[PDB]
Amino acid sequence: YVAVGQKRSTVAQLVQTLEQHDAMKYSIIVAATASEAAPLQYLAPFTAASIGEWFRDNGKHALIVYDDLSKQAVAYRQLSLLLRRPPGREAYPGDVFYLHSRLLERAAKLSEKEGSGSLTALPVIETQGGDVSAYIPTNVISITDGQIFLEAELFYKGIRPAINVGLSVSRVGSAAQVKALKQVAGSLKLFLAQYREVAAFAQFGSDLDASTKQTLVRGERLTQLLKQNQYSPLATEEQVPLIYAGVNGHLDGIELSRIGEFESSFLSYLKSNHNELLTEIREKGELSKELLASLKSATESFVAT
Amino acid sequence: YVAVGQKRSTVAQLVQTLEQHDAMKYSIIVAATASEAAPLQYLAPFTAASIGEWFRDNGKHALIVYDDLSKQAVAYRQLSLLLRRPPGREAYPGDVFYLHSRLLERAAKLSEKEGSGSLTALPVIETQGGDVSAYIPTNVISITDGQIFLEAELFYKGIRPAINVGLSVSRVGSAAQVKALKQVAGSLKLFLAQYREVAAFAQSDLDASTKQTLVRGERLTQLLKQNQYSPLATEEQVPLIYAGVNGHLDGIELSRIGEFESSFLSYLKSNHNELLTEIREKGELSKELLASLKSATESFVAT
Amino acid sequence: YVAVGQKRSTVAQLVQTLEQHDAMKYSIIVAATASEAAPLQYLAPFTAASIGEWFRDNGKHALIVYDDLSKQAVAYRQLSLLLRRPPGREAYPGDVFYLHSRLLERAAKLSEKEGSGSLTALPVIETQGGDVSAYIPTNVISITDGQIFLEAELFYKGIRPAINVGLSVSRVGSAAQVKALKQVAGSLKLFLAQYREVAAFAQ
Amino acid sequence: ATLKEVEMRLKSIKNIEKITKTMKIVASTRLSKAEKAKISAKKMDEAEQLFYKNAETKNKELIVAITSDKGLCGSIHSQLAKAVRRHLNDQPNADIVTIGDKIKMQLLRTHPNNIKLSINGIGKDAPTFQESALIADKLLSVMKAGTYPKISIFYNDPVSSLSFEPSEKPIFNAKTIEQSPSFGKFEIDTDANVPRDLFEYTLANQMLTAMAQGYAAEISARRNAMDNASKNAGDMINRYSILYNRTRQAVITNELVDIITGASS
Amino acid sequence: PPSFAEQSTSAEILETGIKVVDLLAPYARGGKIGLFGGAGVGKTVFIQELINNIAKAHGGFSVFTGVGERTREGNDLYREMKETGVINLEGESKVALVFGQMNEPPGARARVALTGLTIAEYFRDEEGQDVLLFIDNIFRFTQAGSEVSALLGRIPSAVGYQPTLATDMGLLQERITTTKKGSVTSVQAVYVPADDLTDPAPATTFAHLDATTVLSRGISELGIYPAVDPLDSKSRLLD
Amino acid sequence: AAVVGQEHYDVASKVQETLQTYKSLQDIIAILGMDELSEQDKLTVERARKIQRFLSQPFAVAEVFTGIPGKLVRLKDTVASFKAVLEGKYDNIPEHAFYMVGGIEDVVAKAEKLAA
Amino acid sequence: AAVVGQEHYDVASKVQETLQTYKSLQDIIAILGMDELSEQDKLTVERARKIQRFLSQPFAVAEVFTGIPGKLVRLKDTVASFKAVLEGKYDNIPEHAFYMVGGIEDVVAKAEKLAA
Amino acid sequence: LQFALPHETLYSEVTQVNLPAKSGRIGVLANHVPTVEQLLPGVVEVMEGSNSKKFFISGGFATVQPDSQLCVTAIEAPLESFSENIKNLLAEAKKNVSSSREAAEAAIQVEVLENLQSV
Amino acid sequence: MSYAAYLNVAAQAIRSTELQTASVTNRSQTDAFYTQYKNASEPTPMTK
Repeated sequence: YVAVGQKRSTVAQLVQTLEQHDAMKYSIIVAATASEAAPLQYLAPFTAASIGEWFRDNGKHALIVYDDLSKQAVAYRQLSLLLRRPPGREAYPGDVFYLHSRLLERAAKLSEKEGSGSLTALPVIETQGGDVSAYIPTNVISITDGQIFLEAELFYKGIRPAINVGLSVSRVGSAAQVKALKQVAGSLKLFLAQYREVAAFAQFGSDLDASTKQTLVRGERLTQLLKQNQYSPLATEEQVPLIYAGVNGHLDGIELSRIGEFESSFLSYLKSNHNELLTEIREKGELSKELLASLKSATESFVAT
Repeated sequence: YVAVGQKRSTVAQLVQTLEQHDAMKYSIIVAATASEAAPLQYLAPFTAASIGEWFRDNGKHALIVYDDLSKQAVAYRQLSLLLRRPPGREAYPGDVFYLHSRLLERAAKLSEKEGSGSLTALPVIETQGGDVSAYIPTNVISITDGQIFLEAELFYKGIRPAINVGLSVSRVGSAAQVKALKQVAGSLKLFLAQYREVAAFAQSDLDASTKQTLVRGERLTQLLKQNQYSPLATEEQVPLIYAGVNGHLDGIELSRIGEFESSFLSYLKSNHNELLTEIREKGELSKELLASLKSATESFVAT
Repeated sequence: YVAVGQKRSTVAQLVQTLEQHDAMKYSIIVAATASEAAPLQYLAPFTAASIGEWFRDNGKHALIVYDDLSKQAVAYRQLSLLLRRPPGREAYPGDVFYLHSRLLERAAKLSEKEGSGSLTALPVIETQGGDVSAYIPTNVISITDGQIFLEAELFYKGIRPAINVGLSVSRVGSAAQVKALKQVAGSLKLFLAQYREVAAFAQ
Repeated sequence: ATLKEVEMRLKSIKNIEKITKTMKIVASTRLSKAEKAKISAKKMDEAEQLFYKNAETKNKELIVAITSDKGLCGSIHSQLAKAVRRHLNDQPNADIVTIGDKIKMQLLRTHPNNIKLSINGIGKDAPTFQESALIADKLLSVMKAGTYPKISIFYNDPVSSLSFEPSEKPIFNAKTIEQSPSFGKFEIDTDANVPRDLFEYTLANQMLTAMAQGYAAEISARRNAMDNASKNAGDMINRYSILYNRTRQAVITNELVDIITGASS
Repeated sequence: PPSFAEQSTSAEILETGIKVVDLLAPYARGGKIGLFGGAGVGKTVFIQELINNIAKAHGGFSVFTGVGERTREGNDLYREMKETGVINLEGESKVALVFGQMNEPPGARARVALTGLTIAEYFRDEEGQDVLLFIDNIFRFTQAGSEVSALLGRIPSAVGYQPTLATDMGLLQERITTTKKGSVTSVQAVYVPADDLTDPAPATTFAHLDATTVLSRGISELGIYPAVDPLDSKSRLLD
Repeated sequence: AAVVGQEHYDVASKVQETLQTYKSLQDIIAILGMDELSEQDKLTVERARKIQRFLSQPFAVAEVFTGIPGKLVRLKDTVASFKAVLEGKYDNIPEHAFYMVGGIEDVVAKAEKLAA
Repeated sequence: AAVVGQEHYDVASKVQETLQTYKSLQDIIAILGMDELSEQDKLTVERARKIQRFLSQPFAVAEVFTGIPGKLVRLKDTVASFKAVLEGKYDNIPEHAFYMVGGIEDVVAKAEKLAA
Repeated sequence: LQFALPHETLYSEVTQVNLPAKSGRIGVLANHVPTVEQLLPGVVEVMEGSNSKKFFISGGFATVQPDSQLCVTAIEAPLESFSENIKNLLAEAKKNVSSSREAAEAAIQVEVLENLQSV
Repeated sequence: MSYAAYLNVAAQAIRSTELQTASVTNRSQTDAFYTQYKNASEPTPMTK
């Protein structure tokens, strides 16, 4: 985890949480806090990239979080203006793009001959006023294999993570999804789009038919089913049956405020009873035809309370 | 035709196009293609300007197309910045106006004492997302005597030439029109003005007045579509614009206005070549000629 | 009355109407009209400041009027750009605040120990299409002790003086006002300031 | 507040103001057309109902609600649905048939198991007797109309152009008609089902008049509403125009500075 | 510019003889009038009317200055003036013409306004008259002053204008005024960039105008001549 | 929730959703006004406009600007107060009552004062 | 026309007019629904939507994204199918049948496979 | 005043009205007995001293009032200056439909039609 | 049709190339639909 331009206490507050979760034994924080020299800030991501390049080179897989490049560039701007190199756009240096491109390319998934080690990058970038068309974001946006857009509007109306499905992509796509998740997530992302579609046409407040009301009911419940509390990552086999219940429309006759309680009450029951499925999904990662059956049965069962 | 910073293959093809219409024999192409030193791209229009004036100064008439001034300004810019002359708005030098004023002020109609020769100017200016406030378009618009205004919207509608009529003006105007065409069209800008104002009414319960206005407009707009490379002789325009304005197309459906023009003109040629001849020769319309055309039209529209 | 960037004609008539009401006898006018040098138009409010300052010092009361600071600021942008200091927001030098701050800070009320003289700045900002949020106005509002935002939309409807209530505020006078009126105008402010958002939900 | 945005933002409002101003003028002509059908129906209400004035007929309740399927016309449906609930207090268990969806949607949310039948495809053109008879017929059909102790039609009455009025009016049935105080004055030959017909045809006729009045009250509302939309988007356009020029302006200065600074070095 | 001493203490109407003007948008004597509108509105006819009427009714000459002139229109004007006989090659003229066209370089276009103004200022001081000075177009004077600044390598102000923009106007406008000897009144054509009354140029200009005269297409189309808009053309001397 | 606790946590979120919705509609209400909103929407707005006015508080230090002597509400006080409003337990009160007063008790006070 | 023939040029122009109209009407569709339309228009829109979809196509390369097999279409097959679509000889088939398929064969194939 | 179609309302003072009642034709007059009767699908006529003007009609209600005003209400309606082949070709399709709830409606057409033929 | 409508078949057999200019041709075309409603949920759709 690379801390760039963060205040120290904020890096503290964070390593605490990592420890509160016994997560520190497998992490390395690299800190170039707010007060440190511009050169250290600019450098950190590079030094860090190397620290985790060790893992990739040696058959293992690291994960590098650059939090955040907007500041690295602020600082890299600072070296240059003071070294007196003439400035680019918004006073940045001319190759502020090269800056990031060469870092981010250092993330890769090596071939068998080279040990199959990977390095995976989650850079962070902070915008202003939602503008993604400002210099740096634009730069990095086109450097990476996709983005997750978070939005304030989404947040305050209760979608948390405030991911913007509309705009978020992974360009690798399904290649990196688990087969089981893939199977029951067939078309969800496109559907969720169609959902915003019908919900925009809903603003006309002109009567709906059985087709639009239908997809509205499901989209609303799907939306709600993806909401998630901070600090609670879920196992795949917890995720899978949730998604399956939503997609195949077993949630569609259930009150919206109650979908909260559905989630945990469902999982509680699946662990209790059909644990043999949950453990297959996990072990196998792929819903065989009979496993779809057991799951199908299992869900219906429970929805009738 | 002053070609500025165009792909040579384009120019080549523009040549291969005038030779295909036997127009080369009276045309001059000054070529300053994409890949040539900026000075040449800066110079070409003045260079060609002086070529035109030859004709102007010698009692003859040229017309000169600058394709385009946008790219000339871009060139001038390159030179200046490199010479480290101080930049202003969009990094153009102060005298970028003076650049274009000098160019276009050279175009004129000279007085009898000067051989009465003339030079007409068709500068091309390329907007970006339609921005007439853009630095260069501002300068140039404020030098010229008007604009012919194009829009891809009108273009995808199929209205070609894609001329925005409401936005196009010629400050010279009236004074420069085949009196005959100006005779059957003082109404045309009128009709198409009112058709632009009742346009959104094209979507169930309209009164016969504003119904009618939509009836002319569609037909009229249709009448001003014109396939490329087929420009019409005046004596070939005035009949169509006559039958239009004076309401002889309101009966006809909107898709047939295509084949209407073709068949009208070829019929007028065989059965009324004499009226056409008078228009082409006299350049004006007799009270008799107006009843001539009227009669020949009502005959073709009935048939 | 400082007359910063005004016309020679405007000032004449403004003196005329001050003599027409006799108020000349008790007033000093300093003017640096739109023709005069940039550093004159810049130095004008300051020198007026000292002129007024004399009264505030010798135990009397003076009312200075800076008409306007926006034209003063503009003269400064002049010099500052000819002296080739970098342009900030709206091409203004980074110190355009300090210009007005260090000026207004002189309009002031003194303690009983220093004669209790007083000097009352009435600067004038002039906005652009009604814009309060602009870089000069903000600077001056973040300097002064409140503002009397005069809105054009009201003035076009014949409301004079067109004081927008929910955008004007006295910051330190609601304890300086004549008792009598404060008694008889209980809360009148936010009455009218929240009366405006209501009548603007009727049509 | 970028320039790209503000531009297109300002466009889509101009495009809205256009539509709303078309709407207004279109309603103006449509209200002229539905003005003549509100004089020809409120007159046939005269000849009909006068018989009832002379034989003064005084009245499981059947409430019929009338509006349209169309929105974009202010509180037509909103405040008619309220007078229908005001009267639906005194009989919580009274059956409703709704004509037009917007009213059905309104009541469906508040007396959800009161309504037994619903009609649609209405407030598009001026209503005709042909409809007014088919609804009257189906009210006789599935709804078991005559077999009701009481029937009242609820409609928006047009008081002026600027204002309308939620209104009620009584339908009387076969028994009420015979039993009316002065029925005796009328030498109506008891020659087979004679009050029945008068009812069956006072249900269609009364219904028509209501619909004519309801529609012509709605058209007025649509007109007035669309009118205010044009005023607002009008005022909005003005604001964004001012904001546009600011952004433009700064775009020029901030863009320029980038060059000046690059240039001094 | 005439010192604070030589100043007019009272504002005063200049009679023009035009009903619309005098009644609705009356002119300042030694004042400045922003004239608005392009072609198709008889601008030059109206200008000539004032040159004639200021000469005939009062008894003072006029100076027409062409700043950033389109040369075509200089040839038109000059001919039209002869044709209307405000210029009289054989007898006497009422107007001096000072042209400074587009094709001329930025220095030229900046100074012409003064070139003309100087001429007008002679008839107010030497011959003590009430002179008309026309400026077409006061905006392009601004424009020109910007180019000079850029070429002189000075840092552009806000929206790329000359840092000098205010004082530049001042120097010009402050010579156009009433003295005890006489008066120079000015009618100045005003173009408005991107239709933005908040753009530095018009902004700074309006700072000197005392009355606008807005001719209008709508007014000419209704057959009304002069094509002055009775509602828009507002005078800040109608108190 | 780990700090303020599930309820204060939730009274918060739900308040924000309400306000964020009001915000989303600012445009339709600006052009079409209220009559074009649905039923659920319509309520949220009247509620949000109440929550909004209720978030305003007289300050003792700012007394020379309100006139009303300033109030200090407590944390437990505030949460309950807002929760009640979000359960619509006050819907029947003129929006003005919520403006510039202390806790929920002050609302019922001012509303009785004005209903006279 | 000189390069591709008239028919090709005419189809190509009409497809364009269609979509241009459909684009122009998206104002009136938002505001006054699909309800408030001329009958020719209602059909133009019906046809434009069918056309939008027939312009998409599964790439072979992008199988990782659609899981749908790559379909390649012959230029004559393109023009013929659009021609057909344009004259209404397909007005009955549902919108989804044109989406992510190859030639008009595939439109019919899908139409039935789904109606099953 | 008192004789209305829903789309078009007609008459106002009257000296003799002829109507096609429930049971056979009747004639209201200067003072008449207050009565209601179903109006059968047939011809009608107004009077103003010696003025002959006959209409056809669909049917409806008549109502002679105590205050003496006669009110006549029908749906659709000049005499032969209104309604032969228009009738004929329709009569064909009418009789055809009868042989078919749906054909019951055609029964209504035969009687209404046959009546109109006589005019 | 009915009795309620009796005189709307006697007026629509008696409708069926003269007066039918807008007025009557349109008085003849009605675009209504009814639907019965049960325990919220409906019944089915049909032309009036």
